[PDB]
Amino acid sequence: MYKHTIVYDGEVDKISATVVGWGYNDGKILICDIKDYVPGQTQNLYVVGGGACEKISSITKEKFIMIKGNDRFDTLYKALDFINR
Amino acid sequence: MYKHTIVYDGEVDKISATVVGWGYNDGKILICDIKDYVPGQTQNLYVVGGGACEKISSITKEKFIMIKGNDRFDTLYKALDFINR
Repeated sequence: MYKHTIVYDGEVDKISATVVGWGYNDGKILICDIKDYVPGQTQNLYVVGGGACEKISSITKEKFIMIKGNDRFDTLYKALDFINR
Repeated sequence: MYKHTIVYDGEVDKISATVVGWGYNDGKILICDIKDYVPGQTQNLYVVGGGACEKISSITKEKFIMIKGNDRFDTLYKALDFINR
């Protein structure tokens, strides 16, 4: 169903998650809160921000890439770095 | 009356406008689409993105600061720079 799914927890980390999705235009992408994440329907899973990174392993067995800093700003810079922007 | 109002045009410049809002916790803040902007109820006006920056002068006669780059990423970095992050 999706090529890239980017998960976050909360309206702050949503920003960073959204910017990670700005790095991809090669397929269908889903940006969604961890509380709405449905496992098993994505090729790639990216988890953004500390909150989502602590909860994700209890929600899915899929492999994933973590994008996380110490605060909302650091996370945002790491997101930008991850997509080479 | 709002201490800070941040205006944007569209869901992409919304993201940078949200980031500018992360820089302010000293007062009441409105983040809103340029279509919904109501002049005369803010101490500080900040206009995010090329879209809003072209429409705003025909909507209000208030002074404002422009936060805009050539693409969405440039706009986002300028948002971060505007709040010293």
